[PDB]
Amino acid sequence: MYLTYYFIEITIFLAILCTIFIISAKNPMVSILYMIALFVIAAMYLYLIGLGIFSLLYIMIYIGAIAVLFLFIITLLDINSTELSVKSNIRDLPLVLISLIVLTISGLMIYSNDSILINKLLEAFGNDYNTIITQDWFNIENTTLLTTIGNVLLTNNAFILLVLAIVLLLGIIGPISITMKHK
Amino acid sequence: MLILAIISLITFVSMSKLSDNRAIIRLINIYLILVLVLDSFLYLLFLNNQTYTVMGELLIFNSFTFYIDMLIYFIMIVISSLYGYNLYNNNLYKTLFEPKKELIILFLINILGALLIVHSNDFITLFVAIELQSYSIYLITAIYNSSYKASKASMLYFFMGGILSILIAYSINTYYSVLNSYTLHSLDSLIINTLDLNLILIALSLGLLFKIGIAPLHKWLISIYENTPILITIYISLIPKISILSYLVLSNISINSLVISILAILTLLVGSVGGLLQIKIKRLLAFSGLTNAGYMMLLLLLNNNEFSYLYYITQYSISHLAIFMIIIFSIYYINYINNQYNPIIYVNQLKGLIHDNAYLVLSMAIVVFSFIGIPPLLGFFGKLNILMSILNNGYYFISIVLIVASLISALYYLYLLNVSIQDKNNILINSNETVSSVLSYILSSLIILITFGFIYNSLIIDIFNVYFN
Amino acid sequence: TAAGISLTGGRNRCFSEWQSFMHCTAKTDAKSRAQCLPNFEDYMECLHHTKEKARLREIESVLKQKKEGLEAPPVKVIPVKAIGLV
Amino acid sequence: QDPIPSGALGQKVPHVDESHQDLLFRTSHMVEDLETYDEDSPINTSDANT
Amino acid sequence: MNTFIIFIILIPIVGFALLAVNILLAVYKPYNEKLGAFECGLTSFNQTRLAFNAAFILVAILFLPFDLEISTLLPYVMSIYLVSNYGFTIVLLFLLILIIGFVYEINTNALKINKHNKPNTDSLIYK
Amino acid sequence: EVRHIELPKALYQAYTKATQAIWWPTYSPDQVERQFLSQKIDPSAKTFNDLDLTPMELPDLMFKLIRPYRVNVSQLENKEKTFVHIL
Amino acid sequence: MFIGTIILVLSFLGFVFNRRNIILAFICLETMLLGINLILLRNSVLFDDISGSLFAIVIIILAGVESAIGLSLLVSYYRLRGVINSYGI
Ligand SMILES: CCCCC/C=C/C/C=C/CCCCCCCC(=O)O[C@H](COC(=O)CCCCCCCCCCCCCCC)COP(=O)([O-])OCC[N+](C)(C)C
Repeated sequence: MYLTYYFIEITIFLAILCTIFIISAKNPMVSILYMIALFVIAAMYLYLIGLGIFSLLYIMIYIGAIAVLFLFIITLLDINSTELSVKSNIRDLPLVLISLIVLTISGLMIYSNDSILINKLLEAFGNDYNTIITQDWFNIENTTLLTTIGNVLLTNNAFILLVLAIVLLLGIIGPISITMKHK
Repeated sequence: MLILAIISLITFVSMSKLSDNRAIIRLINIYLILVLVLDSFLYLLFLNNQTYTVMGELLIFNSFTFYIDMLIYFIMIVISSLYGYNLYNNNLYKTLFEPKKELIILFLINILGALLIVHSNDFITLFVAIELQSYSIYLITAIYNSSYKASKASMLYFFMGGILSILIAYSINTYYSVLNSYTLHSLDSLIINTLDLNLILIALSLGLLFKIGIAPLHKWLISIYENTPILITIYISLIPKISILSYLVLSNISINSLVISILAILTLLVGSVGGLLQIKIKRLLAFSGLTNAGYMMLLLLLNNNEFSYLYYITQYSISHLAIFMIIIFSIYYINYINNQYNPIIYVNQLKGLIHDNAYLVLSMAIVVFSFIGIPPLLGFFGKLNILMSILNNGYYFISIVLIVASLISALYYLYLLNVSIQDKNNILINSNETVSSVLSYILSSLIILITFGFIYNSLIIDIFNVYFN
Repeated sequence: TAAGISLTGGRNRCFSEWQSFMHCTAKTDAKSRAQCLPNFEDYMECLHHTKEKARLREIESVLKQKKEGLEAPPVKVIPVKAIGLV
Repeated sequence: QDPIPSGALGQKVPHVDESHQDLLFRTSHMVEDLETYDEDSPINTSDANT
Repeated sequence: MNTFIIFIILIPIVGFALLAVNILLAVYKPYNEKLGAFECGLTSFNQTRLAFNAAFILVAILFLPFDLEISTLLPYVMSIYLVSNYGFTIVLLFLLILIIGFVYEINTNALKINKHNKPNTDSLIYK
Repeated sequence: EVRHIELPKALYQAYTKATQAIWWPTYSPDQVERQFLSQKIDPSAKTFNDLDLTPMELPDLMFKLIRPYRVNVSQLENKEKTFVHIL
Repeated sequence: MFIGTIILVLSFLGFVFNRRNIILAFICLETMLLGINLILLRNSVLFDDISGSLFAIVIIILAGVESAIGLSLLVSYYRLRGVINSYGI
């Protein structure tokens, strides 16, 4: 029963692991395949948190369009790459370690509002209390999450859908207009 | 009415030939003119600083933003006249200054993305409109693709705009993680006391500001401004500056900011002493943009800065636009044209300019003494009204560093004059073909605004007293 | 916008505390928002549960120090296939 | 045709002739300013996509 | 334990088992003339890089902005009853803004590859 | 870089003993004992020199037998700026 | 918030210290965007609203169009120079 407890933490570790194989892989398209694996780990986490809708939107849109675009580029184009030699990146290692420490801690800092800096960080780790889920019988219809997105994209934020249409238009016009060579 | 222009235009450009492209831009030029003339009267809505929120807590319309809107239309009428009109009727200038088919498409989509920031209340409206204008600057840079430098600059601008878009997005979602809210309208001056929103709002400001050219991260923008051709770069210099700055001046999230104050000091320093020993005119001319974007970052620290801002905006826009238009005209008089996209580069190429079209040097002088802040010209009241806001509000070390930065920045402004009023051995005696009447009238109009624009200072302030108070 | 719209389209978890704070700010001019502090404090701790976690670690630190531990009507945990067993 | 070109601090700056685009001038080491050898000039391109 | 996840665990073990029975049961026995790619019974030099047409790359670059619309029409189709008469017009306008960019694409003939097989248009003018 | 392990002999011997029970031909466990025994040549014998042959050396002929398992800057980029890549 | 922050920071440092090719820089940008998504989607679930899910479903599409635009920028960069450098642009 408690084998099903650490899943979220496992995915975190697994996601960490995947990024080290992205930035360090001899072949490029092997590392882009590791990125596809990282999208799959993300969709695992999104089902695992309770958002089963998004996981399939990630597998549809990111894996099935953006990664297919990337692999399709790497095939018929020329990209040189150098291996992860120790001699070229051992000079980077100290600024890597300093930036790991600072950017990690300072990303963990703004979730919290004590004026004292050390009290900001420890509130990042005090999560071990279990939220209580109560059944309320106030809702009468199966408004899923995608229904509510389609109500708020279409009434309250219809202009954002319409400016978004201008952006999708631009994403059509642009690549065309570069790669035409008209006449 | 930009929407109707884009929807009509790209259908119309799909059916026109290549040779029609020029004349298409002429049409759009006149179109935007009759959006200024026949639609200005909407300023009557904005009496006594009445503000509207349209599309449901989404776009905020005040008269500050109405003025920014009108300024962006005026400068586009200029830039569109630069593409749509011939300089001369030579076989030379047809292959040097020639618009692409889809150029005006990306222009109007860019102005759309730049207006949906200054008018913006929401953060996702902010994010979508920054993304729209960032794509448009990507594609306006890469549209002259048969150039090595422009393609390298478009790639550089892509990655450095991607980082500072994900920093803005991280700041928006960091703000959301502590407040279930999207507006800075929710802040309402009680919350800032009891909530540590310093690091959030400051990081949001920074991720918006590093796209301007603020000075720790200024080298990549000077490289893009030198690598792009001479017509693309008077647009991509001006538009993200006035759009992003008139966002951040409207919403006052960095007041008593120590980080914005450091970066303002550092900007005024390494902008004035950056562009001193430089020999390329777009370089020289792009560190003038770094210092004059430094004078804005001061006004972000301010409360109630809407006079100093707007006046120094239209100052910098007219002066900017005029000094780029002057070195378009000096191309006929140089003895050496390289690099078809960027025909004048080195600042010693305009050397004998007083002996050939001396009133181009009168024009050049009048605009460059206005960058320095000489009092009969319009640039001085801009620097003056910035100084009146800086000293009012306790920024005393900022003020003397402003002054030292203005004095250092006068050197490489006067280097343009030093080179221009010199002896040249071979002077022009007569020219067969002359310059476009409707296009040189624009430079004459842009000077007479700078020269004789201190006249209306009184009138403007009284008008400023009614519609913003 | 979607200020208080929940996942099912309803009102979110801290809507009532937020609408109470907006009642507080509606009837109140500036230089007198210092009375509007407890509604804001209630809203922020509805969001993040900071005072609640503080109180629970204050009582959990006492719970581990007792050798008796629990003398109360206890809480019994069940496996998921045994909701209504007995 | 000056004796010495000026550079806003009295420095000596190079006068840019057609003679600055050769093979030794190609891929030199320098900051992006004060540099000759543009990548786009009609003697450096020389049938660039033929 | 539903019967949904036995399946997603259970297809791979079948595939790993069929790959394993091939690796275990067939011989291996290779050499150099067996190795090497197939082109019609003739070896050749492969060129290091080859050129391509702009329409080949343009199909899949252009594919994604149409795909992102088709997944943007997916929130609407689930909420189509709630936004009666109003979200209808917004989705109309959204689709029309898309359709005019599409008619830009079809007017430019962006995905069409021309043929350089011209039948010698120019006639025979003599002397 | 071909792999190298060099684990002790008795564990290695027991591993070969384990792998003897499989149908395809595996490394022998008495081939472990021949890893110690080296080339002991009888001087009272006749070599290649008798029948008029000179044997070919291993380094001259390593390249031919190992050919299928073989895996595989600025002047190119100055020369590739004249070709056409997009048509 | 741990998984989104760790994906963002590790992807950011892998982007910064990229010297080996350019497609690693693109995919480090996309993994960053995934991390910002993860942080926001969790904040939506914990706060009981679609609001951050609204910003999420918009930034999905904007990440898509960013990929489409920028990879066409790369094809334009590659058109004049038949090889992409290892050290970078
Ligand atoms: C038949 C309509 C004709 C179309 C007019 C289109 C103009 C587009 C040009 C925009 C930039 C140019 C500067 C315009 C200044 C308007 C001042 C104003 O009044 O600004 C005020 C406050 O300004 C500011 O903060 C400071 C701006 C200071 C400008 C500094 C430049 C001074 C020199 C040029 C001005 C005098 C030239 C007159 C020549 C006879 C608020 O703006 P407002 O809401 O009252 O707009 C007025 C509606 N008006 C346009 C239809 C009348």
